[PDB]
Amino acid sequence: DDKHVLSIQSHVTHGYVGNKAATFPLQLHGFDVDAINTVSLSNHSGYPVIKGHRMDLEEFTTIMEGLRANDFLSDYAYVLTGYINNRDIVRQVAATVAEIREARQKQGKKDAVFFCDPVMGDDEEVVEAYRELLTHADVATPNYFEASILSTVEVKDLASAIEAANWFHTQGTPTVVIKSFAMADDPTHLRFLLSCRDATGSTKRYTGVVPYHEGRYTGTGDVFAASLVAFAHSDPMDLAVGKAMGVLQDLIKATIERELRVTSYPDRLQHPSSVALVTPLP
Amino acid sequence: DKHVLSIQSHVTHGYVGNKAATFPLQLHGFDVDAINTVSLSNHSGYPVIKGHRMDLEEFTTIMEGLRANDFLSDYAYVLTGYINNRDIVRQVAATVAEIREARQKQGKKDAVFFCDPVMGDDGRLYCKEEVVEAYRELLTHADVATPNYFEASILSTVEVKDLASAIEAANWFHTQGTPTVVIKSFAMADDPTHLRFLLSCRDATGSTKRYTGVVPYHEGRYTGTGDVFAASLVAFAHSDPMDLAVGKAMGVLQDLIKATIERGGSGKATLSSRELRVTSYPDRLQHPSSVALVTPLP
Ligand SMILES: Nc1ncnc2c1ncn2[C@@H]1O[C@H](COP(=O)(O)OP(=O)(O)O)[C@@H](O)[C@H]1O
Ligand SMILES: Nc1ncnc2c1ncn2[C@@H]1O[C@H](COP(=O)(O)OP(=O)(O)O)[C@@H](O)[C@H]1O
Ligand SMILES: [Ca+2]
Ligand SMILES: [Ca+2]
Ligand SMILES: [Ca+2]
Ligand SMILES: [Ca+2]
Ligand SMILES: [Ca+2]
Ligand SMILES: [Ca+2]
Ligand SMILES: [Cl-]
Repeated sequence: DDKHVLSIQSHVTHGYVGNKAATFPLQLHGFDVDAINTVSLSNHSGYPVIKGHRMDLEEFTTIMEGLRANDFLSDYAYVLTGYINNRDIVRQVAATVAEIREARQKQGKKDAVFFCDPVMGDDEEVVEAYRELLTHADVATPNYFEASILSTVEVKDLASAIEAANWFHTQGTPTVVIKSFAMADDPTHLRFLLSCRDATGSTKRYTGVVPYHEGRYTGTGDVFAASLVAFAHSDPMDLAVGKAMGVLQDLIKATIERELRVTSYPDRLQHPSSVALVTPLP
Repeated sequence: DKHVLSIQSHVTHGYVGNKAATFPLQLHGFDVDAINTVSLSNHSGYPVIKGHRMDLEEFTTIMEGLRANDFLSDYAYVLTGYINNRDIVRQVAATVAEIREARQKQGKKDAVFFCDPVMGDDGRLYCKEEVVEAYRELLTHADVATPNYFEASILSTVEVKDLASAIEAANWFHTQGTPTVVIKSFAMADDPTHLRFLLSCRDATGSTKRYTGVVPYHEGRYTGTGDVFAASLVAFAHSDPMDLAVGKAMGVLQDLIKATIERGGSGKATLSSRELRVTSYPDRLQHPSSVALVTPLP
């Protein structure tokens, strides 16, 4: 079964970021999540003290040698990358995706879908390493900050979100979600953009909004991208984005009743009540 | 108080250790704080096994982060599995004692420490022989232990081959200072279609309550079965008496192994095919289609 994801993200012992945010949602949707933990930390960088291990290039290549030797690389219908924060591993991830595409092609499986979440910040070696890696991505899910530093466009509205996304397409990513940005002219909403470049050279663009909740939520992007992989498996990307927005709105609203209790409403991870309208742009 | 500190292996491919334990505990509504003792490509059954192993310094470094952030009083359960590093196995007793003091300081009930002495299977030790003695020393401080028949045999020095020898091995654990022991499976000479298990509970009077039951035997070597079993045991023992928790965990394992077979993971299939289908039936991890009888012995 091609519900098999290689997830190259952070591990934390306490709290829900990276593979701790992504794994439970995807497993609940029936995906096998094969995680490579780029770091193994006590907690996310919110808490006063962070301790633990950071993968180097040699550790990443050693793990790859085990996967390659046991003939697993053809298993990965999906590659999902998040937190890496290491120029040499970001570069090596491109080789890993190319090796997975090759192995799947030779076994006549459907081409892998590489979802690249370019995790860098919010609110240069690594920025440039993501500009190269994104030349081989199928889907990118930048926050507004990552989209701004990668494209060099300040994402502050729909016009500037479109310019940023056009940069991604020219770089070679066909499908972009800028997950949220604030609007001076609409203070109670966050807007998202789904941009799809065809092949024809043409772009289909889709937009919509979610309520802007007061406060700062950790792991939101991480749950979002994992949810997007789950829904986009069987739903067109526009409806996949709507469902994924619906899941985050359920989780944020539940917290309101900073850490997302990702494991607390399994029902809502699979079938949210919030589903965001995702409407084609003319 | 549905928070677990789980000290186990991480594998990228397949279902053993923390990956196998975390999904069921999450479905049962537990927060699983996982310390990954190793980060490997796959379990040891495969021809090639690659990745990183913690040393004592890496383990104490994580513990410092959990301490500094005041997380230790959160842990109502500690569950240890694959460690296979004498120094880290030795350090578990101090970790548990530190969690116990932190809980008392916050007016919380005592933690329950579940020690799965993960050392090997099928007559084969995974790593160095010095790990055996380290587990004898840690088990004195365990509330609950869940050896396979191989682990029960090398720890106690008794070949666990039947009910009589399982009971002798279990008595060794009680003498060592482990009050509650599950020897998860062993052979019945007179019944090759079932596996027998033992639950032994030492009080206090110094009296022992013993229970036994059987599960259907499936022809084939499955791995990760003990890991799902101990995760299920923690989950059900939170709100059931230990004997019923054992029967529910045995029922979880029966559904999970039948699902593995149904999806092609027969005796003769590849190691990859025989990997447990942990994500196939989430409902059956919480609510197994059967519950094994756990019946008192004389
Ligand atoms: N304050 C907020 N109010 C409402 N939804 C939010 C808020 N912050 C995040 N989200 C939701 O979470 C998703 C991902 O969060 P975002 O901040 O875009 O990414 P990241 O967490 O990677 O910085 C958004 O698409 C949106 O659905
Ligand atoms: N081949 C099998 N047939 C039936 N049940 C099995 C089989 N292998 C494992 N089990 C189930 O899995 C549980 C734990 O597996 P066991 O082999 O005893 O532990 P471990 O995985 O630690 O070696 C058993 O108690 C039993 O319920
Ligand atoms: Ca954000
Ligand atoms: Ca993010
Ligand atoms: Ca076994
Ligand atoms: Ca004791
Ligand atoms: Ca075991
Ligand atoms: Ca009960
Ligand atoms: Cl706008």
